[PDB]
Amino acid sequence: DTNIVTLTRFVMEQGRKARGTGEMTQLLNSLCTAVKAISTAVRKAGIAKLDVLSNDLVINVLKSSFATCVLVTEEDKNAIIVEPEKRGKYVVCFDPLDGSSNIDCLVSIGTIFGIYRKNSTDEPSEKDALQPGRNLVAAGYALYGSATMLVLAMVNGVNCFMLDPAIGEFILVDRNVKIKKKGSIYSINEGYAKEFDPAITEYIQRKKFPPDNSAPYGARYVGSMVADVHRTLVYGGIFMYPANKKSPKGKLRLLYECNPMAYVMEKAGGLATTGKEAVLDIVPTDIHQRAPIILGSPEDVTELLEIYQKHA
Amino acid sequence: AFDTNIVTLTRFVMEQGRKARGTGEMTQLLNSLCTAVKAISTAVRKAGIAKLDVLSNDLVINVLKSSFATCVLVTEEDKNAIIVEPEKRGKYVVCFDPLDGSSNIDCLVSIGTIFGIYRKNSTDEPSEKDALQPGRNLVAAGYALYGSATMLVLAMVNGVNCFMLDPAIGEFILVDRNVKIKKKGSIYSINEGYAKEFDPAITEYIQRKKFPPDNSAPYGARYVGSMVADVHRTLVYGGIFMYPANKKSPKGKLRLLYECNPMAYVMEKAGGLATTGKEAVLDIVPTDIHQRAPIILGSPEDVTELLEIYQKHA
Amino acid sequence: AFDTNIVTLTRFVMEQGRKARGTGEMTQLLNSLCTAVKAISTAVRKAGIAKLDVLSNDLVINVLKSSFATCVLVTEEDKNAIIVEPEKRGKYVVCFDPLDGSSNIDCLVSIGTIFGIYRKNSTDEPSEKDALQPGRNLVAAGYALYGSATMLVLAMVNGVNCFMLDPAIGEFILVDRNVKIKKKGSIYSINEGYAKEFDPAITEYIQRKKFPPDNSAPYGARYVGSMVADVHRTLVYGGIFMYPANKKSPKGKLRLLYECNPMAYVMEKAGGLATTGKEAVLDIVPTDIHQRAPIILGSPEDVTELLEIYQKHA
Amino acid sequence: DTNIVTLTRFVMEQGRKARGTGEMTQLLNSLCTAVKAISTAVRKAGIAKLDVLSNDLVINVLKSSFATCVLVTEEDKNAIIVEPEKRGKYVVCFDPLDGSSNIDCLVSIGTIFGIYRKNSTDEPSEKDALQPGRNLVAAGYALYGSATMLVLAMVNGVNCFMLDPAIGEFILVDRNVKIKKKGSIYSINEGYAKEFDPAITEYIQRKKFPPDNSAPYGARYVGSMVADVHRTLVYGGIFMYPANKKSPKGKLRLLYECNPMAYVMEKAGGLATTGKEAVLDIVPTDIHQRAPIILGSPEDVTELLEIYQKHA
Ligand SMILES: O=P(O)(O)OC[C@@H]1O[C@H](COP(=O)(O)O)[C@@H](O)[C@@H]1O
Ligand SMILES: O=P(O)(O)OC[C@@H]1O[C@H](COP(=O)(O)O)[C@@H](O)[C@@H]1O
Ligand SMILES: O=P(O)(O)OC[C@@H]1O[C@H](COP(=O)(O)O)[C@@H](O)[C@@H]1O
Ligand SMILES: O=P(O)(O)OC[C@@H]1O[C@H](COP(=O)(O)O)[C@@H](O)[C@@H]1O
Ligand SMILES: [Mn+2]
Ligand SMILES: [Mn+2]
Ligand SMILES: [Mn+2]
Ligand SMILES: [Mn+2]
Ligand SMILES: [Mn+2]
Ligand SMILES: [Mn+2]
Ligand SMILES: [Mn+2]
Ligand SMILES: [Mn+2]
Repeated sequence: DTNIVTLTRFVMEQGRKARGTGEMTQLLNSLCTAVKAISTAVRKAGIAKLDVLSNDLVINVLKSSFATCVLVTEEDKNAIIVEPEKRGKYVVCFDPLDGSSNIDCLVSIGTIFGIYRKNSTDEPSEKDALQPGRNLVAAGYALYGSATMLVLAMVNGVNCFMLDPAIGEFILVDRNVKIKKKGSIYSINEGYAKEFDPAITEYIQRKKFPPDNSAPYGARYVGSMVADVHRTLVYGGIFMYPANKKSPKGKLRLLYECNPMAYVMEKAGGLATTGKEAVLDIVPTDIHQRAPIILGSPEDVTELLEIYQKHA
Repeated sequence: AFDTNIVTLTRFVMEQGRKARGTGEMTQLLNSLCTAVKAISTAVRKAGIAKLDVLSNDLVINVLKSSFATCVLVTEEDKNAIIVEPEKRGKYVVCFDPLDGSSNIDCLVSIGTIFGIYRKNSTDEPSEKDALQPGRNLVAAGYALYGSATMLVLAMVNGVNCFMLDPAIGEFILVDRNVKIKKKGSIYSINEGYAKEFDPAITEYIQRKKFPPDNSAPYGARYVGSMVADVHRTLVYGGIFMYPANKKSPKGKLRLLYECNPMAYVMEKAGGLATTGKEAVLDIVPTDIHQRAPIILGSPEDVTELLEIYQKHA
Repeated sequence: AFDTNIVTLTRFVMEQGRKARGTGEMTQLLNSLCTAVKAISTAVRKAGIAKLDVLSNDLVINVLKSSFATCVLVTEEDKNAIIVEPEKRGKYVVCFDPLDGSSNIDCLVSIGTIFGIYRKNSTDEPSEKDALQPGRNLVAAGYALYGSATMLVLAMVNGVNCFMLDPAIGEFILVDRNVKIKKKGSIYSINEGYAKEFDPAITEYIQRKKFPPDNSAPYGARYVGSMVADVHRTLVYGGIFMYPANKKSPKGKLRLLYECNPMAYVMEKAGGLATTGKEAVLDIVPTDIHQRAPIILGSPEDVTELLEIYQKHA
Repeated sequence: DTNIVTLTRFVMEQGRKARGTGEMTQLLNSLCTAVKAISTAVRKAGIAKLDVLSNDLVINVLKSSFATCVLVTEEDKNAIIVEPEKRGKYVVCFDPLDGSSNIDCLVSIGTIFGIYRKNSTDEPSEKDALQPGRNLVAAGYALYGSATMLVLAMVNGVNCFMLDPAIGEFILVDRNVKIKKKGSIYSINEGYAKEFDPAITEYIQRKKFPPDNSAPYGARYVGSMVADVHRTLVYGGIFMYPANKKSPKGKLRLLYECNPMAYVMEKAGGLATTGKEAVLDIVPTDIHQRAPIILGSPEDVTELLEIYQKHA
């Protein structure tokens, strides 16, 4: 296409409006390079762990960005503090590559990231990453399925870019995404049926055997958080990974899995609650803490939230 | 890196269908399916930047004809099974669903091109009867999955071999020989939105997987909601996949001819059963090319743990 | 865009070598040359980010063997013509230069894989004698060029067809049917560094192109210095390409077997002459697989404007 | 590769040292996108003028860069003045796609560009592009052959990046390039033999029939200025497109063909003269004016330059 709106033409053009320095653009342009390379690695990761190439790749692209200063990765015990020569104003938490076990079965997998601004004056530290999700300035994920997709939610909107492999560019395809109010799909690992709390297990029922002699909801669960969330965003519906007895605090880690999706979700007009509070309003105490997550089309998540304090 | 001895699926079917002296007709039919499968992957990868199943149907048909190895073709997307013109004829009957999941592209879920192949068992002029053979008479079946990679799985009489597209040289390269499914699994895949309409045999089974009586751990639910995807996760990780019938789709949803059957063949050559619930899917005599069938496939000790339950109900 | 009726060279040679009833053996040999040609293009494109001709030699040989359509193979890079093992034999003799220009990669000049093919004309056990046939007995010759595109040119008995690699679906797609060279040209291509050692026939000709006596405009000099490149610019734009002999390379530089001959065949099927200077390159009886020959190819009215001059000197 | 040095990681990292604004990086990152897309267009421009897609593409990427303000293209009668909303400090002259007729014969073709800094205070104008080549701050070319190559010469050096099609990134492969002093190749269209001036036609002789009973030079002429120049830079030698009677002012246009190559050449230690003066020292009077060009390994160009005033 001639006037190809790249992700970069787009992030640089909205960045100009903050009367800024250019680091968001640098950040994202460098992140994009980790994403292409991981997409390429996964499109032939069967012709002859991966997590780590993907990981070392993302730290690398992001140090060199000259836009980072704290980096919180799924894979490292401690946060990574960017060397001074190369420090900048942003904080990025990220899961580099999600559902890596699911690549043997050819499950659509992805990289999820959340960017914060270091607002305080002292030496960069974990504390700076201990901000509530509400506070994020940018988030999204890159999906690796039939096509490689980058959904990017910033203050102005949630947008979708698809990588065009012919030119090695991410191109803008869906603009200012909004989720459907109510929709026909619930998504949850029904294998934990004996584990679930009553609120959920009533709701499941209400969708299979709908009291108003209606059409039941369909069941979906790819088992790769990014595929299910991206489905919930484009087609509407709900996704749940509620706490259960195998995992009372939730499974999906907060800083790099829940809070990005949550942000992307609310920015399109969905909700994401733990059933007891907004995901984005949680103040993290540990950079590796988990959360319950119910996200999706408002009326449904709501239908659930009422069932929560219809059972309170 | 850069490898002088690549196994393209052309070379590998040529070492099945040539030591067997069969003229390697098969090979040019399979080669041709690869050109089609490859173009559907490209188009899909750039999907959202450029119906797709009509055009993939037209594609598959055109390449198929030109293999000079077909006489009848059945599509999901076509009424009358296409009797190949004479000039280009050959002995095989190919059955196919060119773009399985056409809906699911929008949500970026893996989808695929399934295919079944027969050999015409008659001395005559082709007709869709030449196609109405059961699975036990399939010479080869397979499918190509458009996932985070484009993997072709091809099962002939020896067993199943996966092949994966190396997008750089554009050849399906061999990555797994003589595949055998896990014997028992830990995943049941089924659309529980239909909970209500399930026949009791199925329903007792879902509760036996969720709430094991013999105090093990509950099976993990999965369900991409794309047949290609759920079969393949079943083939490699084991697991049971069930699309039984309900009343809404009273004799099930999946067409026998080019869905339940090519899968069920791939399945059984890998040590996996495949049944309707009463009889095996590979022995039903097929009467309408678009005749539907229930199908339960996957690891033998689960298909069986469910057939007992089905037997225990009639 | 996205086209349901693609002409892959597999489909096109199958409509030359099948209406002719010849078993389409040829086709699996050509198919196999495409896997090799494709991997050499990828490796070359990423060249400077990862000998290449040894590995392309090993590649071509391996794919070749596995077509089950060869019995003798000659390489530029090998001494003894490779007599294919029995299990995998077939009737063709293939002659090749797997990576012509191995030197020139460094300077990013287009280079290519040339090939000549024969049919074994004997009732025996293969030997490099089965290879020592002249060009008039070539069943098909071609070359693939690794340029700004990867174009395969294939000339069989009907004429020449160019094919170009569509890197997305990874298939050589047909782009020019039954090619015919320009009759007269305006380009002479030759390494004038060798000015001094040129035989007088050649020298009078270079002055006739630079300084036309019959007051036209001077021919444009060209010369990539890669045989594949200069032949192809000659094939399409016309022009005369000359690597005559000098004393330094006293019976010329280009090996007959798999350089002068496959080119000269491609050339003549496109209405272009090809000679050593005395005799046509396609009728020399080949005695050593590495036997060299001068070659002048290109548009007929120029080859001729030079053969007159050669005749006028002896 | 994990720590993949992209062209952008490289231009941003040396740009930081000018204590700058970030426009060189923006400029080049946007130019790179026109180059990938033209490379892709040419690698299948036979499966079914081009100049113009290539052209409109480059203007577009470069307006949107927010780094341009005057653009001088081979293809436009007048310079292009970047709209204010989008103007920046740089001036780019470029031939978008060179030797377009040569794509039918599969000749290695390319895009050549030269970047200037607008130093004056008034409305951007042609005059700003009327600077001597000496003055350039950045130049190079992108080659489209077996591989797509981007040679980029800035104040610190001439460097070579090759596009890795697997990731859509230009990666750095040759560092701080230097040409060989003397070498074995002359390159010139010998078809103009009756046209050439004595200086040249003596030199040609001296190389074919070398007076010191030496090895003669080899002849090369791909007929696509970028392939011949890139050969002359990597392997050493000389390239000439001298003035002749069909073209007394030279053929190769100055602002966008001669002066970039010339700059790249001198930065690697070669020379480029018109036989009567340095190419880079010419002060252009018209943005479309041509030059004689002799560039290459010093001793040879010199051997020629002496023959020039051995004949003066
Ligand atoms: O290893 P990751 O990156 O944490 O990815 C696995 C995640 O963990 C979940 C697995 O939970 P289940 O037990 O419900 O399968 C998946 O849905 C998510 O993708
Ligand atoms: O429309 P297709 O190409 O037949 O593919 C969709 C199929 O139809 C099923 C959908 O059934 P549900 O009603 O359970 O979603 C999928 O599982 C299968 O892939
Ligand atoms: O080394 P190769 O693979 O034989 O290729 C080089 C060939 O050798 C010739 C070089 O001859 P010059 O001495 O005239 O350069 C080229 O024109 C041909 O392509
Ligand atoms: O059309 P462009 O971009 O100007 O490219 C053609 C150029 O013009 C020269 C042609 O000159 P000759 O007359 O010597 O072929 C080529 O060498 C150069 O690439
Ligand atoms: Mn992960
Ligand atoms: Mn994770
Ligand atoms: Mn379908
Ligand atoms: Mn179907
Ligand atoms: Mn060679
Ligand atoms: Mn050679
Ligand atoms: Mn041009
Ligand atoms: Mn030009």
